[PDB]
Amino acid sequence: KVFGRCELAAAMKRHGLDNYRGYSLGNWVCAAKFESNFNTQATNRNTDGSTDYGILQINSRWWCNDGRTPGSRNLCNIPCSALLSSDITASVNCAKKIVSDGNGMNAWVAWRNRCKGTDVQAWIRGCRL
Ligand SMILES: [Cl-]
Ligand SMILES: [Cl-]
Ligand SMILES: [Cs+]
Ligand SMILES: [Cs+]
Ligand SMILES: [Cs+]
Ligand SMILES: [Cs+]
Ligand SMILES: [Cs+]
Ligand SMILES: [Cs+]
Ligand SMILES: [Cs+]
Repeated sequence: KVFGRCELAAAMKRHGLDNYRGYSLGNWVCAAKFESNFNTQATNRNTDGSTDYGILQINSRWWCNDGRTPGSRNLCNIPCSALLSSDITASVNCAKKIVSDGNGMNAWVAWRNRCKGTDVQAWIRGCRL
């Protein structure tokens, strides 16, 4: 599924991400924009053999099982395919664990490089939420 911006903002809010760990909704929407372009089906191979999955590009070394990532811990206890679903619940539940891992949203390099410090409220501007 390719979400619209406000549609994804609403779905994220519906799943408890607004201000989760202190990160406002616009931070999450911004991260999803630059990780996946709002496409739940996005997958991208990393240099190290792991793969990133879904709206928030969650990896298979630490967080989900894809069966092909040596050393996989599967800390979200889910198949990586579950992170490609139209229903963002699994991606949200796992993201909540990731952002609680110690470094906040810096876990997403694209958030650090493209969202952090910016006017992230712009991502929710105009949205009926
Ligand atoms: Cl915001
Ligand atoms: Cl933090
Ligand atoms: Cs909070
Ligand atoms: Cs990647
Ligand atoms: Cs990525
Ligand atoms: Cs990690
Ligand atoms: Cs596990
Ligand atoms: Cs940790
Ligand atoms: Cs960490």
